Amino acid sequence: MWNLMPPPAMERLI
Amino acid sequence: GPLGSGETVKIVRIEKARDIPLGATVRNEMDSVIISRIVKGGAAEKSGLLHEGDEVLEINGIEIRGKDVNEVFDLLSDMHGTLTFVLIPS
Ligand SMILES: CC(C)CC(C)(C)CC(C)(C)CC(C)(C)C
Ligand SMILES: [Cl-]
Ligand SMILES: [Cl-]
Ligand SMILES: [Cl-]
Ligand SMILES: [Cl-]
Ligand SMILES: [Cl-]
Ligand SMILES: [Cl-]
Ligand SMILES: [Cl-]
Ligand code: NA
Repeated sequence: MWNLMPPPAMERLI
Repeated sequence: GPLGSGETVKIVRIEKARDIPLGATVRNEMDSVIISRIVKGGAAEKSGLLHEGDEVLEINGIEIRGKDVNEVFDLLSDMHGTLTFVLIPS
């Protein structure tokens, strides 16, 4: 699983 | 629905202090900019008007859709006063 799953989206603080 | 971006927008006004983040985070889904998480006790939480999944189209006349969140981060760090967001609600 650790390889087909999409990675997390980058999150930024506003 | 499911196709197309729908028939509604939500406009919200939230007060931002100079050099203090509003207290919301954003991510990209391709061009779009989506509210992700909320800081406890911050201006966004207190307003009750910004929620996970809301898409930010514009803030104060600035087109936000299409920007990378790194760009949005820099822009918001230079803003203060009443911010008027145009959103597609989650
Ligand atoms: C609303 C007004 C009394 C404040 C101001 C916008 C004129 C000045 C400011 C101090 C809040 C702006 C800045 C942080 C950019 C210096
Ligand atoms: Cl950040
Ligand atoms: Cl679509
Ligand atoms: Cl709709
Ligand atoms: Cl609404
Ligand atoms: Cl201020
Ligand atoms: Cl301040
Ligand atoms: Cl604040
Ligand atoms: Na700044």
